[PDB]
Amino acid sequence: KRTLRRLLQERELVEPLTPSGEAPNQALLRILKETEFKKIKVLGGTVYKGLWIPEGEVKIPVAIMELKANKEILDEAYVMASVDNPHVCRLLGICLTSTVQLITQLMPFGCLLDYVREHKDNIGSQYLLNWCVQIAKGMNYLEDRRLVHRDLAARNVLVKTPQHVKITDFGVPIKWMALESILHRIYTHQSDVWSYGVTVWELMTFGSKPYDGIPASEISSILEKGERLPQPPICTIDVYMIMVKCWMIDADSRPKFRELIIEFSKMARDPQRYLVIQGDEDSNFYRALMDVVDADEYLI
Amino acid sequence: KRTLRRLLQERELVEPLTPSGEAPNQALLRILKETEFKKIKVLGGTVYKGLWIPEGEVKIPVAIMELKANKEILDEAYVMASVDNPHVCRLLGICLTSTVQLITQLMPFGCLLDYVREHKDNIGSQYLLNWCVQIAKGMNYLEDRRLVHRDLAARNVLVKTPQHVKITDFGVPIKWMALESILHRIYTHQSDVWSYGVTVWELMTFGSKPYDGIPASEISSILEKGERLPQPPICTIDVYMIMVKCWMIDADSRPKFRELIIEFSKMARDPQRYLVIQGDEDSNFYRALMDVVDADEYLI
Repeated sequence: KRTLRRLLQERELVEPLTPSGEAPNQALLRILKETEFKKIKVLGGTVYKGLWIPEGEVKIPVAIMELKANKEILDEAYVMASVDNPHVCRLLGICLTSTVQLITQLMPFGCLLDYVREHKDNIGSQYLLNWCVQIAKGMNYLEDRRLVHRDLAARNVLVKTPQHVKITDFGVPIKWMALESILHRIYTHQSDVWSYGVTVWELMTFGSKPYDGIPASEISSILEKGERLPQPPICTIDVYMIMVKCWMIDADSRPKFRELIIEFSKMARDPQRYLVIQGDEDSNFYRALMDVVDADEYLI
Repeated sequence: KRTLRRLLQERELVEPLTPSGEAPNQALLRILKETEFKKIKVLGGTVYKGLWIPEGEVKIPVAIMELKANKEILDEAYVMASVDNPHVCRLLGICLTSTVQLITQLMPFGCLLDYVREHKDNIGSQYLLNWCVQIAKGMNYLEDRRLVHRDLAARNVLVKTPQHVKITDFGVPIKWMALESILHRIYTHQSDVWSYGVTVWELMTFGSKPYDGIPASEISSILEKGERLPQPPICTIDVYMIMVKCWMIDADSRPKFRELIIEFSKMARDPQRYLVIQGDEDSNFYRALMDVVDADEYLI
């Protein structure tokens, strides 16, 4: 049967087996034909707001990134398709035209920042607190996959429905950056916590601009002298205390996303105790385009 | 609409509501830039006497506590900002420099102990008795929030104006301690009453030192054999009787702050009957620095 000599020969035919027991990545990469989607507005190669429209079957909010250095575009695609979290946006598909194109989902109700500005007077404490939980949960999932977002902000969270938000794909914003990021270009999950802190502030102020009319060049110094974004009028000191902690100069002084989840959860369990909003007791983007069906809800 | 299945799903999006009806803590935590205040003298990480000086708008007496173990500094800040009483000092703000800094108010006329020494011959019974009411009222407020001061003393009361005093922030003094505190390190509101008793004595003696030149090591025994601080010459036995009661060995024998308020109130209503002072019928600290405007009076 199998002599030692024959066994060597087949080493040329069968690679030696060394099972890692690592989990197979079964993420789906859908290829989409160009005709199936239309571009409507330009958002930024370049990025278009557009709809995806499968032949026969529904119009789906998509962002289309049209950008050789194709190892780059395909590798980004790989990680973008791989994320599976209810609060993180997933790659829809790609289009392999001469200029390869990335298709990511956009939510029917737009970016959260626009949403709080429009719905300023009609947003109760429950909605705000639960959004923070969800944002932490998405960031925490990213921590677990060892992905640093590097640009978490209210404009980068999208409204799937009023009670569901998702962090939009990562593809320099001084006023959201950690001090170490500004000074030494260091980016870590703890630098992301600082950014989460700022974004929470944006929500609580209903879309105020951070550090308004202060030059970017000055932000670094203001931070070192210990000024931080001010307490929002609706925020009990309990809530505000969490924001502040996220802006400690020492990255390890800041809380972790797993901690933040627990903290904001407890608050969402009793929202009127932690946020005081007077009278507490669709959107412009939604009316722009508009079926206008979100991708998650269309597929799987 | 909302099936039971959908309702479960959203439990992942909306935390279950369980309203406590507890009062939201709306205390303000102000962040201050380092440039805005200067340190002048060292009082004690370390503590500096200094002024706070807002850009544009006033120079405010502040103590600056410059002290990782930042969960500690921030938690103390939380409770310090939360107190709202006319006779208890409140946190001014913090500064989030790499070494986090606490800023608490200091009164324009300094500590009460220095005040009675300087103004020894010009302090009538009215002033002394009303100060005691105010000290009880502050301690009583602390009782209500379930905060044990642990170091109430004349040096720890500050003169806002001659008719207004405030207990300075809590941030071992054997000669002011209760017997149980010395023996077993037990601290309670009733241990604070003993300390109030001693501090009242300091005022009535115009700043005499308690147990003078007796070793601390001996104080415990002297107490058990039933010696206590002597009757001050200006004190009727009525006043002195209250001090003595505060030094009962059994903590529950001692009066309560709510009782003390009533008692000293009655005396302040007729001061010449309870304190005999002959001729009854600014400061050094105030002249040190020196607008020199107290914080309460600057803000809200």
